[PDB]
Amino acid sequence: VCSSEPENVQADPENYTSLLVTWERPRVVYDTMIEKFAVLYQQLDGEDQTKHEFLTDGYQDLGAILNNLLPNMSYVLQIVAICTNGLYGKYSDQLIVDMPT
Amino acid sequence: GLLYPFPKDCSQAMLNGDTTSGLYTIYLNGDKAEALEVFCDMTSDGGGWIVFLRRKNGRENFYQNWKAYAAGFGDRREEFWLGLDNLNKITAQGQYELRVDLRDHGETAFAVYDKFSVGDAKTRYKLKVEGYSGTAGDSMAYHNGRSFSTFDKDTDSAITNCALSYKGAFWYRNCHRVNLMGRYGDNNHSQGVNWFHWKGHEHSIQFAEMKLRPSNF
Ligand SMILES: [Ca+2]
Repeated sequence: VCSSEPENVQADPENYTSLLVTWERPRVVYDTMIEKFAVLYQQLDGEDQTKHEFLTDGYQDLGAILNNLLPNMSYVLQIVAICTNGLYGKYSDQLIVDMPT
Repeated sequence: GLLYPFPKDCSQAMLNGDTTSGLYTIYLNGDKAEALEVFCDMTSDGGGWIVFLRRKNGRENFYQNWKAYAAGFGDRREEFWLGLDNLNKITAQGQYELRVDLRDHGETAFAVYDKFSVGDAKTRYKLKVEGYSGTAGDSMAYHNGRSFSTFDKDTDSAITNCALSYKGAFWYRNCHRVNLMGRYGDNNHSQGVNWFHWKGHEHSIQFAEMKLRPSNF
């Protein structure tokens, strides 16, 4: 439903505790239109398994900055489109990012 | 050239009796030392418009840097951009309204905004635009209050670089409902000559002009 997956997800630490993630628009949208994207991330090998969700403002700014991340910790993230009827599209492939110490 | 010997816009030029569209010399603040050759549209809704953007065939490059958009570029009888410094000086000499004329595959539409001004370089040419009427849909209200952005001077509200991503220059926010300096003929999402409330983000418009004249002319 909604759309195919966001493509070519990339992520680089910006500062000591932040991460800049970018992606490309899904190639296929099924019926409803894409309204925004969700950036879903969690610690990979840490004890705090809290699942975080950052929602973008609109559908054109294909990037997000995640703040308050821990140095010396790896994170896994996925991007997904959200359509005007609230349905989620296909999730991007997982991307593993390591924050430096 | 008798009522206004040094007409400060195309509306004063038209009052002098110049009723055919084409190139005319205006004089900012009525000053003979500040001459500027502009294209006047003398027919749209009575006429008297300074044209400051024209797209019609994709021959001119609009992916240009900050200095080019400040100074202007192109042949004013063809595709061109008048320049942000000029736009500031014109919109500061009085109260001006904006008109956008759009044409695509035999269909036409227009938008008029009762108030239009561009700030000076120190505001990074901040846009003020309000008071919509017309048939194209109110797509410029989204851009009200934004500074100008080029690929080499990102001032937009986006995490990314709108001008770099969407192959143009504009008063981008995050990113646009209007992209009339986008890439000609590019129907890829948000990359073309877009007016969202008329043709959306996946249809590049064949012809577009932005123009200005005094409010209540
Ligand atoms: Ca930006």
